[PDB]
Amino acid sequence: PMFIVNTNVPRASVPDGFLSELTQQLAQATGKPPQYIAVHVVPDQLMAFGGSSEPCALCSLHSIGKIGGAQNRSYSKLLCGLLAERLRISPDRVYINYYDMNAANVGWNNSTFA
Amino acid sequence: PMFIVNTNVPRASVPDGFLSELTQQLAQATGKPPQYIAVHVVPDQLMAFGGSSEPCALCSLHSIGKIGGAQNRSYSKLLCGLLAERLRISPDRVYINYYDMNAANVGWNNSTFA
Amino acid sequence: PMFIVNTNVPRASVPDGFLSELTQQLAQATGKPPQYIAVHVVPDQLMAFGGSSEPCALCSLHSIGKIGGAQNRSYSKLLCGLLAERLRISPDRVYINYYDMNAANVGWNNSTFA
Ligand SMILES: *C(=S)NCCc1ccccc1
Ligand SMILES: *C(=S)NCCc1ccccc1
Ligand SMILES: *C(=S)NCCc1ccccc1
Ligand SMILES: [Cl-]
Ligand SMILES: [Cl-]
Ligand SMILES: [Cl-]
Ligand SMILES: [Cl-]
Ligand SMILES: [Cl-]
Ligand SMILES: [Cl-]
Ligand SMILES: [Cl-]
Ligand SMILES: [Cl-]
Ligand SMILES: [Cl-]
Ligand code: NA
Ligand code: NA
Ligand code: NA
Repeated sequence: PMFIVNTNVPRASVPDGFLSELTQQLAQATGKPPQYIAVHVVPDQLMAFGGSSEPCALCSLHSIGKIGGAQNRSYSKLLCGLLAERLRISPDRVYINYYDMNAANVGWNNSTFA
Repeated sequence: PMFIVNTNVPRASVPDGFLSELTQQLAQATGKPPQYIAVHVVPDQLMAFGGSSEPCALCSLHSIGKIGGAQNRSYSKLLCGLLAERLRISPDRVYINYYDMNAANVGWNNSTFA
Repeated sequence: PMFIVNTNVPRASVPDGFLSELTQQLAQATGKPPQYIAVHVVPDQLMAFGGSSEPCALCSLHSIGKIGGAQNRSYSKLLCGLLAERLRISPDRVYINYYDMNAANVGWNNSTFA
């Protein structure tokens, strides 16, 4: 999978090893090889949640399979947990959009996964 | 819903109260509680529309329901109107991708909306 | 269509005219007037691919139609080729999410394409 997090939290508050932790945790959560996992963190964003600019985050998780009711609940617990612990963002100020991608709609290495 | 606007307009040109206005207007437009609305503005982007670097914007609106033919036309009029008035972006240089998300695919507060 | 590229490569490494090149190349690849094509490049991002922060990119291509198995493979060869040549990013460190949008879900000029 690939995970993206956009947040108003400042870059200086993103701890060393954050991308690495996300990569490993997502590998364990989806059972996928970490070598194909991509993570992207975007701090210092101009955003609001409920009209308030206290710390918040807007994220997305794309995956070819491994997306579903129970799985997404598990991913949300894991990811909100990491955002609260590492970036001090309250879980109720985090949204995560989940996308189950068809292999044919994911390009990589001059081709697709189809 | 959550609304994201990516634009080449510089940060200094984003007026005070913009995020607040988007939050209130989207709440009114969708009938959703403002406490749930998330807004994200990304200025100073390197982008082109029709090959031209004049002011433009690429946006997205995700919502669990309240997405449809007539509704999307109304949101586009509302949002393009705000971008034109506040950021001075011509409506024909704005694209807005609409997504009707399944509740199970939207994470929040350690779980999902399902 | 609209093409977005998020990458960790330096802004200084993005060639002048890259946005125009992407615009013209995509116009040819889709047989669409360049006037409709939007391109967005985001450099200097904090990201990792396979746990490594060597050059990589996360992209998306949204189009109303013209999305499919064979077409996406073609777009991937074209886009990875440009990223490798212009941004020096290895094709195997690039992901491109393809989206076939319904006209009703694409806002533009105060309305939608429906
Ligand atoms: C996790 S193994 N990501 C690798 C495949 C993928 C899935 C969705 C989007 C991009 C790449
Ligand atoms: C508007 S009420 N947003 C709150 C629920 C939501 C819907 C789609 C994506 C993220 C969050
Ligand atoms: C290519 S012709 N872009 C113009 C229509 C479009 C399609 C998808 C998303 C935004 C705009
Ligand atoms: Cl599941
Ligand atoms: Cl469950
Ligand atoms: Cl898909
Ligand atoms: Cl409708
Ligand atoms: Cl209508
Ligand atoms: Cl969905
Ligand atoms: Cl329920
Ligand atoms: Cl095809
Ligand atoms: Cl769609
Ligand atoms: Na899907
Ligand atoms: Na949908
Ligand atoms: Na689609």
